Amino acid sequence: SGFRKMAFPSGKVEGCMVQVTCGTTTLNGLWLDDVVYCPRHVICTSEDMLNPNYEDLLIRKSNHNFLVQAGNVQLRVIGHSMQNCVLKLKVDTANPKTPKYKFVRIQPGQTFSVLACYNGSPSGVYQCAMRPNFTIKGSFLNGSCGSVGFNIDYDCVSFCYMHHMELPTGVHAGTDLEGNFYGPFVDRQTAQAAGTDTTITVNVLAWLYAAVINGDRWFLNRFTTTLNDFNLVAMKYNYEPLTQDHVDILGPLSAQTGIAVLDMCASLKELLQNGMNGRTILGSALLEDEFTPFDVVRQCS
Amino acid sequence: SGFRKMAFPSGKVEGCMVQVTCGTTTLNGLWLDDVVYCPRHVICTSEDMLNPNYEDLLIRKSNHNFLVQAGNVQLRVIGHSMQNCVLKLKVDTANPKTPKYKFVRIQPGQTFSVLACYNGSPSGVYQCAMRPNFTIKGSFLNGSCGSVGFNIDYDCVSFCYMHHMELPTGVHAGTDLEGNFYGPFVDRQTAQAAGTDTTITVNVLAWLYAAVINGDRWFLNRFTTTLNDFNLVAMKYNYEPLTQDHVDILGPLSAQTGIAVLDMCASLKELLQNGMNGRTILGSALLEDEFTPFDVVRQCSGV
Ligand SMILES: CCCOc1cc(Cl)cc(-c2cc(-c3c[nH]c(=O)[nH]c3=O)cn(-c3cccnc3)c2=O)c1
Repeated sequence: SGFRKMAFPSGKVEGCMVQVTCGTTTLNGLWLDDVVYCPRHVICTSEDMLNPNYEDLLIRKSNHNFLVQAGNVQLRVIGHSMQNCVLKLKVDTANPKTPKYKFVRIQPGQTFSVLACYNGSPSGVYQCAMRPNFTIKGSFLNGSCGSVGFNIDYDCVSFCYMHHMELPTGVHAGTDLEGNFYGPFVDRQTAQAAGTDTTITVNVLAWLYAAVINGDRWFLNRFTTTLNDFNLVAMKYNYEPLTQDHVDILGPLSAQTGIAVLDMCASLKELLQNGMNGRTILGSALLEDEFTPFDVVRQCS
Repeated sequence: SGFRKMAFPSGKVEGCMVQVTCGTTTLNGLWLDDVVYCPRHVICTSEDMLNPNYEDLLIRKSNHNFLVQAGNVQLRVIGHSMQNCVLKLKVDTANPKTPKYKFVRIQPGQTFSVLACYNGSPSGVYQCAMRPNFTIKGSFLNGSCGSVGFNIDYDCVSFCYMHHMELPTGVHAGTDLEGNFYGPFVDRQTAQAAGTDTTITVNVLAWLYAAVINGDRWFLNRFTTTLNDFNLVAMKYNYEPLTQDHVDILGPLSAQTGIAVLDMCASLKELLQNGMNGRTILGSALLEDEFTPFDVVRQCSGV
C-alpha cells in the first residue's frame, strides 16, 4: 500500500556522469562506451549566447580544448562531432560502468527519472513527466545542464532526456539523446516562452485507478459518459483530449478494479465540477497527472 | 529554479542489497562488510508470526538454514545472531561494494531516502519523513521487508531505516539498523495502530520559505506573532510545538528572504484557519510538511 512519485534506482546512471569543461563553461556529460554526450552550448561564450553558429564554433576547437573529468580521472578527447543540439566527444577509454542502454524519444505524458547533477556529481533523483507543452517541471540550478532523464524497465537504461535550459516561467527544456529538442525550443538566449500547458488526462485517470486499487472509492459515482461528452467537458478545464488509444491503454486497470473506463471518466467529470470538499486522494488535494498507466501498474502490483 | 521532492542518488546502496531466504520466506538483506542485516521475522512461519518466540526460533536454526543470494552468487553464512529486531548473518566474503557508512537513528521530522527492493533487487527510490507518530508514508508491497532508508553526507552513507511492516492504515513501520523499532510497534502479526499523527511545523515553515525563494509570495503579510500565541493555534490544529531550536534552524531562510519566522508563523497562522480550498503553494493544495530546512537549503543551493 501507499503511492509515491517513485524514481528508478539511479546507480546505473551515476556511473556514467562526467564533467565537461570548455573555457569558463562547465556542465555535465554522459559517458557511454567511448563517447561523452553533452549539450553543445558548452562551446559558447558570453557574446555567443543570442545567435551562436555552432558549426563555426566547433570547427575552431581542438580536442585538447575539451577537459573531461570522470571523478579524478581526466578523459582524453580524441575526436568530436555534433548531432543536432548534442555534442559527441570521442574519448580514449570506454566507460567500464556502461550499462545496457538505448536512446528513446518520448511522447508528452510519459514520465522518467531525472538524475540532477552538478560538476559531474549526482545530487538527487526525482520523477518528471514530459508536459503537453514539451517542458518538464524539474528542480535545476545553474550547472545542471547535461543532467539526463531515463527509465529502467527491466535492466536496460532508456535515456530519453538531456537538460539544456530553464525558461522564464521556471520550467525546463531539453533534448533527446539524439540532440533533438522536445518542443519548439532552440539552444540560444533569444526570448522563448513555453506554450500554455494542459493537464494529462489519461494520467489523471490512471492515478484515480491507483486510488481505487489502494482502497479508496469515495469519488466514484453512478454515472457514465460518452467519450465525446467527456472531452467536451474536460477541455473546459484545460485537460488534454482523451483518445480511444488512451481508453485502450487503461483497459488493464479497468479490468483489475472492475470500473469501466468511461465510468471513471464520469468520476473525473464530477471531481472537476466539485473539487475534493476537504478530502484527499492518495494524499493529494489536487488531481495528479504525472503518473502514467504504466507507472501505476509498476508500483501497485 | 523549481522545487521537487528529491531522493539521494541510490547507487552506493544498490550494491549492498541481497536476497535472504528462510524456508518459504524471502525478503531483502543489507550486505555490509561481511555481515547481512535483515528483519528477524524472516525466521518465522505463518503460524509463528501470530506469537513468535524469536530466541527459541533462532536457537532452532543453523547457518545452513539461511540462503543468501547476491545477484546470481550464493553467499555462505558462517554465523548468525540477533540484535533486537534485526538478524545479523555473518558471511564468508566481505562485500567489495561496501560504501563508507555508519548506522544512525533519526528523529521524527527528519527525512531520508528509501530504496524499495524486491527479491534483493532495487525497484524504486523516494524520499520519506519520519512522522511524529513514528510511521512513514512509503510505497511498499509484499516482499519489500528489509528495504532500507538512508541519507548521504559527502561519500558516507548513514543508514537509518529498515522496513518491517505495513500497518492496517497503509502506513509503514520499521527499525533502525540496530534493530530498535521507531514507534510503539512490535514485529508480530497482530492488531496495531499508530497514534494520531501531527504535522511537522518546522518543515511546513521550511516549505513556505522554499515557496518564497521560488516566487510564491501571496501568503506573506505584515504581521508577526510569538511562540506562545502560535503554539496555542498549533495545538488546536494538531501541529507540533515550535521550539526555539526550530526558529534557530530556520535562521538562514529568514535572512535570505526578509520574512521572520514569527512573521512566517503569522503567515502560517493565517493559513491554518482560512486555508486553501483549492488555491496552491508550490503546486500543492495542502501544507506540505516532509521537507526539512536542510532539504530546502541543500536543494536550493545545488549540493
Ligand atoms: C530561453 C532562455 C534561456 O536560454 C538559455 C539558452 C541556453 Cl543555449 C542555455 C541556457 C542555460 C545555460 C546554463 C549554463 C551556462 N553555463 C554553464 O557553465 N553552465 C550552465 O549550466 C544553465 N542553464 C540553467 C540554469 C538553471 C537551471 N537549468 C539550466 C541554462 O538555462 C539558457
